[PDB]
Amino acid sequence: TDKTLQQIDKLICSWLKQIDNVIPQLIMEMTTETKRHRFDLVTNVDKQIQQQFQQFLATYFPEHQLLAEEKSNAMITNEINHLWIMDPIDGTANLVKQQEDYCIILAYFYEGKPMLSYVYDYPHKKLYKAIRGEGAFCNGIKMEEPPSLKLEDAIISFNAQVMNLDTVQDLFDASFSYRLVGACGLDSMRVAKGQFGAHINTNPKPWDIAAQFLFAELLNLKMTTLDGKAIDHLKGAPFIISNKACHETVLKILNANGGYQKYR
Amino acid sequence: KTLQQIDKLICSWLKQIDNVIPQLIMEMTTETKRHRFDLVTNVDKQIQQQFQQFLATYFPEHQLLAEEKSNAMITNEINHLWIMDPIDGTANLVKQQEDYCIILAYFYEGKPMLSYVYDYPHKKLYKAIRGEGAFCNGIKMEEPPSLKLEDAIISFNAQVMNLDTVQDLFDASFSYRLVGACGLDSMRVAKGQFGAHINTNPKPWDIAAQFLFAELLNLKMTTLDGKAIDHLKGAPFIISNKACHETVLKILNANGGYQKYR
Ligand SMILES: [Mg+2]
Ligand SMILES: [Mg+2]
Ligand SMILES: [Mg+2]
Ligand SMILES: [Mg+2]
Repeated sequence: TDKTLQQIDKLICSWLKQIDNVIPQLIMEMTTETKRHRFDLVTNVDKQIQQQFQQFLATYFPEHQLLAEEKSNAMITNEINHLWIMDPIDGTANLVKQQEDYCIILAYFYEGKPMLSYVYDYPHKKLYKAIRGEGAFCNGIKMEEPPSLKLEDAIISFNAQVMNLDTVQDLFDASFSYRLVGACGLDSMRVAKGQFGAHINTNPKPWDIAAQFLFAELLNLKMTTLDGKAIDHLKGAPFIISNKACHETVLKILNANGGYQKYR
Repeated sequence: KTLQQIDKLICSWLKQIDNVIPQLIMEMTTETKRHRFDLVTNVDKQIQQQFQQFLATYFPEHQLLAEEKSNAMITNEINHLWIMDPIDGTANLVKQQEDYCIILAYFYEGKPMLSYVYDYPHKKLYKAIRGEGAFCNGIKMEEPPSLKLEDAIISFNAQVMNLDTVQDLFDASFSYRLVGACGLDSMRVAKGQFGAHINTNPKPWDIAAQFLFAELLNLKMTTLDGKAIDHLKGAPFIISNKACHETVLKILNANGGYQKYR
């Protein structure tokens, strides 16, 4: 019967907050599998959260389609009216090794435009949300655009194991310091908060970055491919989320000297 | 008995500190010490002076070795010694207002007796009490499960080591993270979240609490040559799960070592 964004937001926040009741059990009985190789992990926590959201969607928004990490998405196209992108646990490695520093990522796109976004830092019970027209919130405290941050004054975050070492060194020298949380959504939220200058992921999936688009728009962040272009939310791309004042400097470092790949 | 009596007093000082810290941050002021990356705030200075007055008041004979103070004096052989990092992770305080802590450790005749790592932004107090155990907000911490390096996340500062040995560490461990406060990176080792934390040039206050936690939870805490660390002075150091300590040290010292060669 046609809902407002706030009615949809109310349903989602409510389903997210009631996953607090479900997760301690999943964790107590955690089981791990591998996908691409031995370190590419998936657990019963990832699988249950995803399938519960599937079931939520069947039951509230049955027209709506789901693009999500732990299933095939062959059926998802260019011309989808109502689309949810989900990472049921972003930072699975941190879930398994630490039970901390992981989140649930959700993002709703209406005829391809980001309308609702969610990053649930469950270990710390901090629900980041973005709502087109209302703004961005952490547990309902409203977020505002961070202070300008030049790279020399700012902490940066990226996976240093996946890049050419010279370019890792150049990023070290040009920033104030380096930090890594190890969940794309959480390291992104440190940028949104203004705690990090920038977060780079040179090969994310759609679900690792899906919520961040609307955060970047509402809080005046740069979120681009490492070529400085728009990212297709339906497909990967190498990406940066950054404060406005250090975006260009970071991209120029990444692309210098033949670029950031190990073989250049 | 006496450790619990002193412990109750530290715990309630640290409790009152929650009420002080918002005020200090309200009027936060920042300066640099050694260079542009070496920060000190009034949060650091005031937390320190207040512990100092606490000690003046209750334990006049006890000495204090603390970051924001000259520590000429101090010797050699002192009976009651406190080592204090008033804010460990000042860079995180200033840049992030998160992932910083207070480190306090009490040595009786040179032997660790009480130790505190207060993660003030999460209001989590890790404490250790000789004869009683280690605790997080009152719940007992247990020895963590064995972690071989290849199964362990490790934490260290990659910017102060040559990049060959950084790569060797990356290739040998499960993965790499950094919290960026010695106290908190160390607690993750104590909790079994990390296999090991390295700091290649810590001050005495950056690692002072950690001795007792390592002792009581069966961690290894040594110099990077595997020797005992003198708590009165820094040394390059590692705190480690007992099952990945040798492997880390071996990598760190292999191939002519971890220092920068350019
Ligand atoms: Mg995964
Ligand atoms: Mg995931
Ligand atoms: Mg300092
Ligand atoms: Mg300090």
